[PDB]
Amino acid sequence: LGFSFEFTEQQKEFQATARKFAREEIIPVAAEYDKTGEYPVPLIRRAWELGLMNTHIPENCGGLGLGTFDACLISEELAYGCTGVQTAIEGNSLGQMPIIIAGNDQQKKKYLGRMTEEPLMCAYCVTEPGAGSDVAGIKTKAEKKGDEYIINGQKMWITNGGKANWYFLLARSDPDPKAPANKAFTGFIVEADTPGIQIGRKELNMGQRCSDTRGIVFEDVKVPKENVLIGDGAGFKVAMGAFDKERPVVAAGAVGLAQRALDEATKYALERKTFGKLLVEHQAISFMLAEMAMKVELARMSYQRAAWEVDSGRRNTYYASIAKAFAGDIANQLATDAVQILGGNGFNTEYPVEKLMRDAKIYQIYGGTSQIQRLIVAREHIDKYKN
Amino acid sequence: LGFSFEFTEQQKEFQATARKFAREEIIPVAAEYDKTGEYPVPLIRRAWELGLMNTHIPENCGGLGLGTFDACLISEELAYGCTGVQTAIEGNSLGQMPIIIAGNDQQKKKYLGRMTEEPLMCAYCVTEPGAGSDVAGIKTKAEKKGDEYIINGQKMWITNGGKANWYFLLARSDPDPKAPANKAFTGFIVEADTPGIQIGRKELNMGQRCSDTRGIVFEDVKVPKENVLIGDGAGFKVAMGAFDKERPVVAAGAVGLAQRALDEATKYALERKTFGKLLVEHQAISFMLAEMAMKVELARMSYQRAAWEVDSGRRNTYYASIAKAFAGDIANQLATDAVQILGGNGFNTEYPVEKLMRDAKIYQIYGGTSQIQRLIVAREHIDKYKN
Amino acid sequence: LGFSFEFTEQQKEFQATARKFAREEIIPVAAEYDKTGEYPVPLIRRAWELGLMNTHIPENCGGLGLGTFDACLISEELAYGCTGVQTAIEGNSLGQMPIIIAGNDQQKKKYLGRMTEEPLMCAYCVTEPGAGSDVAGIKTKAEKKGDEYIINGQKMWITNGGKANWYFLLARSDPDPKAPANKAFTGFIVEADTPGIQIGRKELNMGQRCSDTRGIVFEDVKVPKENVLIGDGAGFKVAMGAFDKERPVVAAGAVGLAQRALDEATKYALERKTFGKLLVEHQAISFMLAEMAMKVELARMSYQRAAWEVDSGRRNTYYASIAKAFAGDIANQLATDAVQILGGNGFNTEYPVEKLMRDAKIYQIYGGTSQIQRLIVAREHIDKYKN
Amino acid sequence: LGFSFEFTEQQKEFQATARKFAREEIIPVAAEYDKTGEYPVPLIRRAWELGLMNTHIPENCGGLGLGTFDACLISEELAYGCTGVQTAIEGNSLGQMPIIIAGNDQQKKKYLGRMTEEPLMCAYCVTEPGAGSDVAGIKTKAEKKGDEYIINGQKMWITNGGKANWYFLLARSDPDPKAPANKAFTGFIVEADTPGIQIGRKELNMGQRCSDTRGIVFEDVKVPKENVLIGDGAGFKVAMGAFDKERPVVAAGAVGLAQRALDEATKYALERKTFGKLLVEHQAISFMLAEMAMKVELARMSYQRAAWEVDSGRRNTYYASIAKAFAGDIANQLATDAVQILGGNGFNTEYPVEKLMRDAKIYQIYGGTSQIQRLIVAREHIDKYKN
Ligand SMILES: CCCCCCCC(=O)SCCNC(=O)CCNC(=O)[C@H](O)C(C)(C)COP(=O)(O)OP(=O)(O)OC[C@H]1O[C@@H](n2cnc3c(N)ncnc32)[C@H](O)[C@@H]1OP(=O)(O)O
Ligand SMILES: CCCCCCCC(=O)SCCNC(=O)CCNC(=O)[C@H](O)C(C)(C)COP(=O)(O)OP(=O)(O)OC[C@H]1O[C@@H](n2cnc3c(N)ncnc32)[C@H](O)[C@@H]1OP(=O)(O)O
Ligand SMILES: CCCCCCCC(=O)SCCNC(=O)CCNC(=O)[C@H](O)C(C)(C)COP(=O)(O)OP(=O)(O)OC[C@H]1O[C@@H](n2cnc3c(N)ncnc32)[C@H](O)[C@@H]1OP(=O)(O)O
Ligand SMILES: CCCCCCCC(=O)SCCNC(=O)CCNC(=O)[C@H](O)C(C)(C)COP(=O)(O)OP(=O)(O)OC[C@H]1O[C@@H](n2cnc3c(N)ncnc32)[C@H](O)[C@@H]1OP(=O)(O)O
Ligand SMILES: Cc1cc2nc3c(=O)[nH]c(=O)nc-3n(C[C@H](O)[C@H](O)[C@H](O)COP(=O)(O)OP(=O)(O)OC[C@H]3O[C@@H](n4cnc5c(N)ncnc54)[C@H](O)[C@@H]3O)c2cc1C
Ligand SMILES: Cc1cc2nc3c(=O)[nH]c(=O)nc-3n(C[C@H](O)[C@H](O)[C@H](O)COP(=O)(O)OP(=O)(O)OC[C@H]3O[C@@H](n4cnc5c(N)ncnc54)[C@H](O)[C@@H]3O)c2cc1C
Ligand SMILES: Cc1cc2nc3c(=O)[nH]c(=O)nc-3n(C[C@H](O)[C@H](O)[C@H](O)COP(=O)(O)OP(=O)(O)OC[C@H]3O[C@@H](n4cnc5c(N)ncnc54)[C@H](O)[C@@H]3O)c2cc1C
Ligand SMILES: Cc1cc2nc3c(=O)[nH]c(=O)nc-3n(C[C@H](O)[C@H](O)[C@H](O)COP(=O)(O)OP(=O)(O)OC[C@H]3O[C@@H](n4cnc5c(N)ncnc54)[C@H](O)[C@@H]3O)c2cc1C
Repeated sequence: LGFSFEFTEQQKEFQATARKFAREEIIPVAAEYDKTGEYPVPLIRRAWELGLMNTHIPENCGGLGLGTFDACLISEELAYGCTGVQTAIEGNSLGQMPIIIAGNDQQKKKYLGRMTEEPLMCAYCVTEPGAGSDVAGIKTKAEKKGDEYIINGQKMWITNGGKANWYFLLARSDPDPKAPANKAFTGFIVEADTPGIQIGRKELNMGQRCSDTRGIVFEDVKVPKENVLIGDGAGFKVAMGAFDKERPVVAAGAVGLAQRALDEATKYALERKTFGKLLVEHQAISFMLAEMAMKVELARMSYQRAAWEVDSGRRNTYYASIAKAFAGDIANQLATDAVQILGGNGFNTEYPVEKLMRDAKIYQIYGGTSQIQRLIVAREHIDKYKN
Repeated sequence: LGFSFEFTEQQKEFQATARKFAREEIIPVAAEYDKTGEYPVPLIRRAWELGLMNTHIPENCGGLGLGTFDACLISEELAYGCTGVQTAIEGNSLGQMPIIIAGNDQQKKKYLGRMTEEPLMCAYCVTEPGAGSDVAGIKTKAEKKGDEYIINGQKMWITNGGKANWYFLLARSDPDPKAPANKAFTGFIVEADTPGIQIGRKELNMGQRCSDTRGIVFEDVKVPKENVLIGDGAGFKVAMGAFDKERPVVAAGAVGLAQRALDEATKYALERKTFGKLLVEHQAISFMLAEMAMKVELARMSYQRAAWEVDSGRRNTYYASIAKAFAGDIANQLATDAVQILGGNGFNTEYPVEKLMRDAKIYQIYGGTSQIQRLIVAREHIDKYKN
Repeated sequence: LGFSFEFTEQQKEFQATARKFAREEIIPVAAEYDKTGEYPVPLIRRAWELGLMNTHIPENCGGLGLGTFDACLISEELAYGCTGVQTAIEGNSLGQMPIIIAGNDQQKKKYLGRMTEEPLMCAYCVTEPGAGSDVAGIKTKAEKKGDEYIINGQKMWITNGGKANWYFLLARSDPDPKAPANKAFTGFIVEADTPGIQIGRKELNMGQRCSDTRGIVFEDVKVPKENVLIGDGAGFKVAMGAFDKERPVVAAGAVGLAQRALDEATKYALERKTFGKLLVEHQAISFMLAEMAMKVELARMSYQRAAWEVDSGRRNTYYASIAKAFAGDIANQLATDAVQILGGNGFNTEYPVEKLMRDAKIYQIYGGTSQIQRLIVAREHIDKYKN
Repeated sequence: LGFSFEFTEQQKEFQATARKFAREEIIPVAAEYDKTGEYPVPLIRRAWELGLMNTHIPENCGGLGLGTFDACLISEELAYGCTGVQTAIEGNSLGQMPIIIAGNDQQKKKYLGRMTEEPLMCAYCVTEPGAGSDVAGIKTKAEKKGDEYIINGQKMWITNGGKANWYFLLARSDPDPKAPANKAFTGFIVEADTPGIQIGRKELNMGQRCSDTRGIVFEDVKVPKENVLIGDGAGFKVAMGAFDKERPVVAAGAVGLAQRALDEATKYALERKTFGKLLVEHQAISFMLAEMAMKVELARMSYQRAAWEVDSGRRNTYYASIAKAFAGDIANQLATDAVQILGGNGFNTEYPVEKLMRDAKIYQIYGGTSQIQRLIVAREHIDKYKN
């Protein structure tokens, strides 16, 4: 009772670990990995050791059993170093989410347990080239055959896609088009090393070059019915819950990038003199940093509220979509203003800012696009007044 | 311990009392009071007996001894009903702030305890015809003369100016112009019943038309030495403090005016159907309302932080400024969007929304413009990076 | 044959005329008319003799035969003085347009001509209680008694509809709701004197109070057969044609208000001083003015474009709505920005700005709200790629 | 004359040619040049022979002798295909603009003519490591050696510094710090290979990758007094005049990128289906497209006017800075939204929109950043007031 914006000593220490790891271990090689686009294997092994990686995996699976407010708290620190790296680590949590909320005891121990005693990666396969935002459209067929299922399809833009040990899979189990979204799909947990899973090439994208984003083909994949999460048909709902829980940490990724641009821009404004006055002395510039500070702040508090809402055990769809919407948006506003203050240098590859601009954009695309976030928020807002 | 976004039981009770009051007692009559420009004496008196008024006066002074966080939540409600009345009531606490934060026990029993016994009002006198944002530019002087300070000068735009029992007055006490702000000004406690004071006529502003705004000339007003707050020079430092601890409460009322606009708009949106579809079914409007909720949802969190901060004995300046800047601005975007989705009806005096737009305006002018707020945030921010 | 951003010697003349009247005879009284709300009859009587008022009526019908471009530059200057009066004098051109563009020679001389004889008013009756934007949602009836129509209905937000000799009416003729817009509506030139025409009371609005606005219940108003403009059920286009034709003027009307806002605020900026600096010194303010300039410039060039399109015979719809949208939008931004720069004064009635803020609000709703503008621009734009 | 937006047959001609060349030779390779960064010699040469490259060289000297308008008309076309190409093709005009204004006929014959007979290039050197926007801040020392001038210092970000036949240069001739900008600098022409010029490495930037951007060093270069443009003292005013004529052209190209982003997103919105309907059916995607068209049509007019003003003999400064600022601004807004409509796809390199976003950022930095562009508008604006 009574509002409180105070972290608990443990949370404070996690923050200390992540922050140091980002500043002294990530930022130097962030640009190296940006250019080469090479997978951050060294970094993820470290992140794993420092215990900043499968932070949700329950304690009884050898995990830290940390909450969501904690994940966001960390992700914002890792993001300040490099979103391309943070996304990679975050992939595991997004993929582990379905098994964490909805898996049974035997499933939790078999798949979350491995991730704890071995730095393995996993991916969350839902998006199809045919449709990403409208989840209820996916065509990946899952034909029930005996005591197993035959998956059939193709996925697109999957994080850690070609580096996962196993995947979360959402497929259409009910062959009837008329079937309602709430009982038409099924969520499975399919091991990567399965005959029939053709993994596609790495896509070259504009902003998180070191992440493993790939398309993936499932032609006649067999999946044991034991590897069916809740039941046949409760896939959609399981997927929904996963997003609801994970969107705050994604917002936290935005504020991370936002912070970095706020820091970069300021340090420079404080060093560069232009019409004899320092850059920071020109009201225009000072006002920019003011608003850049105003935005990153509000974004910090939005994800916090969202995570706290979930951990308090309240459906957070409303506050999560608000958080993602705003943070991903402003993360893109701050990034550009940074390269703007840095002038001609900001457009150049040697300065950090340019990369921050390229990275920013996906925060308005993956994890639900900004338009979908609005759509959800209006869906939640009106339902309060409706009747 | 950790983060919390939960009000206490006492806060919930207060919030309720406040809400039911604005909802049922203010909202109705506010329409008439706005048109007649008549002071809302009745609504004020009921507020005073309900205890929604001098919620800062110390418990050992007949007061409640509530914090800035408490005043805030109450104010968002009163405002929701009507900002003209809220501002009329909030002015009281602003005037009493310098005494609360810097008056000795005797000045407190006297001027504070007095407001416990009868629904008296008071005002904060600082702004002048040619000096508002630039505090250290006031010219109203107060030269010592034995055991009195004889004060000459006029003040402008003083809220509750013509309906107050006593005043907080900030005047220059150092002749030498070069004398620094942190020792040149002195805050005196003037009784309205004092001879020398010339009270101007009620100014007609477009906004919170039932609130009492007017100018006050001070010809040869003597002030018994004992009414100085800390002493000569303490003025700037004491006014500055009040401003800080009090800004979050005004931003509260901006979010209040915002929440109202949002409500009215969503209710009307679920009413008017245009191309066979209700307004809530047209995506332009849908995204509009979602965005609308967002700006409110965030502004509320900004003042809450600013309030929590100061209550915890922390320097709130930075946040008090961020809150006020963001709250005031968004209220203006929500006012006009509310008028916008009510279309033609919104422009008509029979509909509440047009009033909301006229009112929202002062929120970027008084209590520190959006402009000076940007300046403060910038100053507060850059200092973090100066070495 | 090559671009030309220059007026004809002929046009420059009108500009200077309407400029004088606005900034000489209109401006001073506009202030009082707003506080009192009474119809600016004198000013209309003055504009009429001075020319500038029924500048569309064909030469052969008594009028100057001028055209929308001229109409724009003339009204832009007028609106500078008071949109209230502008909307009053424009109510005529709106009402005349459909009688012009689609009226048989007989009705042309019959109706438009008397306007040449005396300063008479006319209204444009489209909107009604349940619908405005949804034009095809008109429920106003009109039955044919062979050689005489019988109109039953009720219009609502009619400008100049309380001082009109006659009104253009658009009524649903085919009870069958499957009736395609293009064919389901008929346009009548009805006279106020006709029985059954029961005029509503004046509406109090937030802004152009000076202008007369009201509803009209058409009890059993019968209208002689020869009053149909084109032909029973071709009325839907005439209104749209009048629109397109006339939207540049309301835009220009907006631009006039935007200019008044910019003229007013800049003057203040070069007089007011805050930290021992004229307001203009502060880079934040100068950048603000530079943007208010940019907006007026583009809206000016945007309406000058639409006005030209239709004057070159080319259909303007696309460029017109682009203009109405943009101009309207920036009008408000400029009004609220001008207020801001005047500080307390801005929010005060002894000052011009406040009025301008309350006036600019209608420019986003009436004569095609900002939304439907974006709606038709997307329509026109898309079809250029559509097949 | 009289307002006209209709083209000349010849410009309609240039337009068609630039349209064919651009969309039929540039766009199908532009990407490959973005991946390799190879200076597009095949493109430059073909542009040289199509007669859409050194358009401003007068007839007598060999060139087409075209004005600023036709320049923009051709530049805005090429930009649609690729800004990187366009920029190199444009660097030439920038490098020779001063001479055209400012050069005695002897200089013209020898320096613009040497161009008109072979596909040669030329650079415009002004930006330095420590000065870019503050042009009066350049510290390169040009000393008067009795019969010639010696050059000492270094320039930076010189568009096409490694590929220029000759360079225009702006150096500080008056050592006396007190020396006002109006008489401090002088402009020279320098054959690329005068001894002492150490051209640096090609800079790697985020967006006009193929455009040959570098920094040069002028350790001890001899330059004959007959290569001085006007004469000792006149430099700043010459560099300015060049900028003033070129800025509309920089504005035009930004619009080109915008139109390329608009056409690209409009085509995908008409082929991507999401909730059982193509993106165009969603009001959010439809309204986005309208707002993108609006910024384009306007941005187009802003330069079309600014180019006219200058071609009409009257200073275009105020209009150039407006066109440039608004153009560079909306060019960036469209690029991003262009990405947004494509969703995940847009963020991938197999698509155009992504490269468009990387190219747009520079349009708010080179040729006069967005904020200095504002400064100028405010300068000229308040000027026509305070007199
Ligand atoms: C963190 C790691 C680093 C980052 C890794 C990369 C992350 C990624 O990109 S993954 C992103 C993948 N794709 C997306 O996120 C796109 C987002 N898509 C959506 O949000 C949905 O498609 C959305 C909201 C449009 C819904 O589709 P739609 O079919 O219209 O919804 P609806 O009919 O309401 O849903 C179906 C049923 O589930 C329920 N449901 C929907 N949303 C929710 C919710 N939030 N909570 C609970 N139940 C829900 C519905 O209420 C309904 O149940 P019923 O009607 O029986 O009560
Ligand atoms: C709706 C609620 C009911 C009431 C409705 C009506 C409310 C109102 O409208 S009354 C408000 C009228 N006026 C304002 O709000 C004033 C806005 N102006 C300001 O905040 C200030 O003038 C400001 C900070 C922007 C500019 O300060 P400036 O004039 O440069 O003085 P500055 O140089 O900061 O003075 C510095 C000194 O004061 C003190 N000081 C300065 N800022 C602060 C601060 N934020 N916190 C504490 N002390 C401070 C220190 O001693 C400091 O340093 P030093 O000792 O070195 O002098
Ligand atoms: C300052 C003082 C002066 C101002 C005073 C105030 C004056 C006003 O307020 S003016 C009235 C304001 N109201 C409006 O502007 C209402 C706007 N709404 C509309 O225009 C319509 O509802 C609209 C066009 C958006 C959508 O119309 P909808 O009902 O969907 O019909 P739509 O499909 O567009 O058109 C149907 C047919 O009519 C034709 N039509 C409609 N609009 C047009 C047009 N602009 N040009 C040509 N033909 C048109 C269509 O081509 C189609 O023709 P066909 O049948 O041959 O194919
Ligand atoms: C086309 C190919 C693609 C693009 C390739 C890349 C192109 C580039 O980036 S080139 C580099 C671009 N750099 C710029 O745009 C920066 C421009 N800004 C400036 O130079 C300054 O900041 C400026 C002019 C705005 C203001 O300050 P400052 O530098 O002190 O000069 P200022 O005081 O305004 O004026 C000095 C003198 O010049 C005169 N002057 C100013 N503007 C002009 C003008 N537009 N025309 C002529 N004379 C002028 C002034 O009147 C004054 O003269 P006087 O002796 O009568 O006082
Ligand atoms: C690098 C990268 C990594 C990703 N990683 C993952 C991952 O780990 N797992 C995963 O499952 N997915 C992942 N994705 C895919 C991502 O989830 C989708 O991009 C996103 O949900 C959008 O779907 P889409 O790409 O199909 O866009 P589209 O669905 O084509 O949408 C296109 C545009 O239309 C708008 N829009 C769509 N529907 C509507 C509507 N009805 N109303 C209004 N506007 C609408 C969208 O907002 C957008 O502006 C990733 C994508 C990228 C690029
Ligand atoms: C691809 C490319 C090509 C170029 N080609 C050329 C070329 O051919 N020739 C040439 O001469 N130059 C060229 N330049 C350089 C260009 O002119 C500069 O980078 C640009 O003017 C920004 O200058 P800067 O980097 O020195 O900005 P800085 O002066 O370092 O500081 C700039 C930042 O602070 C802002 N700022 C500065 N002063 C103020 C103020 N008083 N008020 C408000 N905001 C202010 C700027 O707007 C921006 O936000 C090019 C640059 C690039 C990247
Ligand atoms: C209805 C109402 C009620 C009020 N109630 C009270 C009350 O109870 N007590 C009291 O003492 N006062 C009160 N005031 C006055 C109010 O506090 C001031 O109006 C406010 O502080 C702004 O000051 P100003 O009007 O002098 O604007 P100015 O200081 O004149 O400034 C004018 C413009 O310049 C901008 N500006 C100034 N300096 C800068 C800069 N450095 N950079 C950028 N922009 C700048 C300002 O924001 C504004 O836009 C009230 C005013 C009103 C209208
Ligand atoms: C002073 C005044 C004078 C006027 N004079 C005239 C006159 O002479 N003649 C005349 O015919 N009318 C006149 N009007 C009315 C004016 O034309 C209407 O207000 C306008 O058409 C908007 O219609 P509405 O108010 O009925 O809004 P509605 O049709 O109720 O629309 C309400 C809200 O929803 C939005 N909306 C509606 N449909 C959609 C959609 N499909 N997609 C997205 N958003 C949508 C609208 O933008 C608005 O925000 C006047 C109004 C005023 C206040």
